[PDB]
Amino acid sequence: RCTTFDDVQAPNYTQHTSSMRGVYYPDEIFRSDTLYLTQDLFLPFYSNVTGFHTINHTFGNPVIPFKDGIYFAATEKSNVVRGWVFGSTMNNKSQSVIIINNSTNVVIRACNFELCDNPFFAVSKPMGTQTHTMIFDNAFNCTFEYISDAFSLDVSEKSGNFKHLREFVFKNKDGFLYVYKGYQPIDVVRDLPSGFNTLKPIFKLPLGINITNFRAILTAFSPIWGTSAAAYFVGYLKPTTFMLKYDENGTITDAVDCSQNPLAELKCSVKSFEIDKGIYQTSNF
Amino acid sequence: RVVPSGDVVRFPNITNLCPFGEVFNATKFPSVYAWERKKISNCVADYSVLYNSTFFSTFKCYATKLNDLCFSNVYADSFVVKGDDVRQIAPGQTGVIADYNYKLPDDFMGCVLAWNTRNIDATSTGNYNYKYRYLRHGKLRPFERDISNVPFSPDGKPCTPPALNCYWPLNDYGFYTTTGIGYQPYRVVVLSFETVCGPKLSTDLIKNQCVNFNFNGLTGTGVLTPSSKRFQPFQQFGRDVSDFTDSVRDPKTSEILDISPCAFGGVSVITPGTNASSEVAVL
Ligand SMILES: *[C@@H]1O[C@H](CO)[C@@H](O[C@@H]2O[C@H](CO)[C@@H](O[C@@H]3O[C@H](CO)[C@@H](O)[C@H](O)[C@@H]3O)[C@H](O)[C@H]2NC(C)=O)[C@H](O)[C@H]1NC(C)=O
Ligand SMILES: *[C@@H]1O[C@H](CO)[C@@H](O[C@@H]2O[C@H](CO)[C@@H](O)[C@H](O)[C@H]2NC(C)=O)[C@H](O)[C@H]1NC(C)=O
Ligand SMILES: *[C@@H]1O[C@H](CO)[C@@H](O[C@@H]2O[C@H](CO)[C@@H](O)[C@H](O)[C@H]2NC(C)=O)[C@H](O)[C@H]1NC(C)=O
Ligand SMILES: *[C@@H]1O[C@H](CO)[C@@H](O[C@@H]2O[C@H](CO)[C@@H](O)[C@H](O)[C@H]2NC(C)=O)[C@H](O)[C@H]1NC(C)=O
Ligand SMILES: *[C@@H]1O[C@H](CO)[C@@H](O)[C@H](O)[C@H]1NC(C)=O
Repeated sequence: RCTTFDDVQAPNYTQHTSSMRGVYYPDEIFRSDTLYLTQDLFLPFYSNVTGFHTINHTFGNPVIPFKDGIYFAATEKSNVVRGWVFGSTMNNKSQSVIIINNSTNVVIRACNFELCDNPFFAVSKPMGTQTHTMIFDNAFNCTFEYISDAFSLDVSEKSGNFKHLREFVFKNKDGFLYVYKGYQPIDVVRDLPSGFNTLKPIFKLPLGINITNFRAILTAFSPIWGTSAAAYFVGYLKPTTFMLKYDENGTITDAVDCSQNPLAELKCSVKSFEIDKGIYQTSNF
Repeated sequence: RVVPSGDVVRFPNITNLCPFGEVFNATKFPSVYAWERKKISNCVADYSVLYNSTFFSTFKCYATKLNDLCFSNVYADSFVVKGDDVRQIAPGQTGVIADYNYKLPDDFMGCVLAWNTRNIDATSTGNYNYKYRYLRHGKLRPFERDISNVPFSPDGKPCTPPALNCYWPLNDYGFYTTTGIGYQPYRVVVLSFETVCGPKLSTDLIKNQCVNFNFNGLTGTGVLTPSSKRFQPFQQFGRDVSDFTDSVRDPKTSEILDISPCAFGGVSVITPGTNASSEVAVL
């Protein structure tokens, strides 16, 4: 059954500092004891992140633009987002993608969906069990169907502060959705915790559609569909050049944006992080 | 240069085997005018359940496509023939099957597996649900079916049989269990290459030799030896500080091999001169 949220309040659009996040393993190649300049879609350092906080009845989950790729990050205790809707118009006019976590597994289908105008995760809030994913009722012209492993998912109103910080990287690349995941164990209350963090690949998804937009699916925490306190974040992947440092283990320890300041492009030039006092010829203009 | 001698081809564990026990050993097959378009795709059509068996009379490919099956979305077209119609499951061969029941071409076909179903299809009095066409207004074109029991007339008159110049096109095969070999039923499946592929050719890791290789996507000459490079679980193969490939995780057994060059180098000749000697020591 497609129903909507009722107590929909006004959005946030809070700006954040993207300080040292969004770095990931782009290929499936092992390199170590090295230093590697390359260009791909990336998060610009210290850039603006639009934050979507969930305060008492703010259902801050519109259809959000995607265009090449996005960053989902969320300081979570109750995991109030467990779903995303990929596509152009999302409805059963064209082929769209739903990736949701029904508290049992991650179920993924790419079909023409009869979407709700405000889809949500039906959860009894003080009991903590997800009852139904009130997202689509019918699916048509299905092209790919995925079911993850079954796992028990904490879906209650968690008290205390946010213990989980997932990082997500979503890329529409030539029929393929690439889904990457990172994690920080956190204990935070406020804006956006700074820190270096990496991601790893999980998914190559031959869904095969146009994805210009995406829809964030909140979890409805109701005892009438309701909330609990969380926040989540939207960033943009941009086609720029990074130089990345691999340890002996082939683990990213350190990387540098080229676009930040002329200091940074200099570091990209000489292929080092330690630059002597002097004057250095760099790129012309 | 030292010329390599050896071949290390390794593939992963073979992906999804085609249900040959449930398509090429299935319980429900039609006649030959109406082949069952058993759609199989994204699979490994290896014939391996069936090529090493004693059910099958023909093994006729155009099950040697255990080697060379790698084609498009192949519908595993399946059917039941007369004993004399066993030989005609081939390209051309202008008999009852190719003219009126189902014409076969000589490009997009796999293997004819014609196995004995005397105690599955036939009775002591005759299986009369299986019919063949022996007359039609025009012979068939390749991969075409004709299910219609057409009120046949050999000169174009409108026909309601059994009136004048009116025949029935579908003749019964006559599947007995107490007849000779020529009127025994074979359940047969023939591939129509309309995506499935074949199995994986996989062999030894001949370590510490100058060999050729072909892993799952990586070719060349090399010297293979195990390594201590801690790959991550998502990692296909490794590259050096420069951009050449030097290490690979084995696609079947996940061993982290090292890849070295095969060998080469320069040669000097050391000599005291032609006026002193004619032996030299090479370097
Ligand atoms: C790559 O990852 C491995 C982790 O498996 C790192 O190896 C670990 O490094 C630490 C310190 O660098 C070692 O701790 C040492 O332990 C000994 C006794 O166990 C202790 O006496 C020392 O004071 C020190 O605490 C740890 O043992 C070692 N692990 C292994 C399996 O050797 C490695 O350092 C990473 N590579 C780089 C470049 O960091
Ligand atoms: C993030 O966006 C804000 C505005 O939404 C940018 O802040 C302003 O930028 C303009 C032009 O650069 C300056 O003239 C203002 O002084 C800035 N105001 C504040 C309060 O910072 C900000 O520059 C953006 N972030 C980045 C990294 O460019
Ligand atoms: C491919 O198949 C082989 C054997 O069919 C697998 O080898 C087994 O590997 C497991 C652990 O990976 C061992 O516990 C077994 O002892 C191995 N089998 C034998 C007979 O020794 C191999 O793991 C498979 N490949 C992958 C990637 O799983
Ligand atoms: C090779 O060496 C021999 C020396 O063993 C040369 O022969 C002598 O050369 C000297 C002067 O060069 C003469 O005085 C001798 O009469 C030569 N002896 C003989 C038997 O010929 C020889 O000329 C050298 N040849 C070359 C091409 O180097
Ligand atoms: C810091 O860099 C300067 C570069 O001129 C160098 O002279 C100095 O030795 C460095 N500091 C230390 C503690 O070595």
